[PDB]
Amino acid sequence: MQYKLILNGKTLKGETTTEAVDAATAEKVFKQYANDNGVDGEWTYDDATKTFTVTEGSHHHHHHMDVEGMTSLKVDNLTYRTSPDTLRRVFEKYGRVGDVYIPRDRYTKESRGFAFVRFHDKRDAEDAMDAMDGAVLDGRELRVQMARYGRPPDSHHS
Repeated sequence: MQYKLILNGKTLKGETTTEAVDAATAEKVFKQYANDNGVDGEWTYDDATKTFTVTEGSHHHHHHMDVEGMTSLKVDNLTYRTSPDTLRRVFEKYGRVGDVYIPRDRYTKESRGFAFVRFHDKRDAEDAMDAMDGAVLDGRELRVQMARYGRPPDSHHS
């Protein structure tokens, strides 16, 4: 039986198989592989796919002085060729983004170029706002700053 080991480790994330005569035999070889590489994840075996999953996220609970989340980011100098999916795809790399609001203003087709992106927590936004201030989505480095505005009035309707 060729068992698949799902390396969901902090060190690695890969897949491997061994021709094992038994699940107990397979898990040993997987344990060797995991232990040698340096992943100590929650051993969970799935019979359906015959896979051994070691889930190792490693977050702990010692680090947390955070307060408020759902921070919005402000991207400016934004190109009008930018689609909402575009920023969402980029920003989600820097942090856990929930949704993005790239306004589609047809009143000023060339005046204000801005968009908003809404992240999980400030922790996610910090990496994003700092990084993407100077990020090129196509032919423009976006002006990404932290937009901690309280209550979007949305009164920008011409």
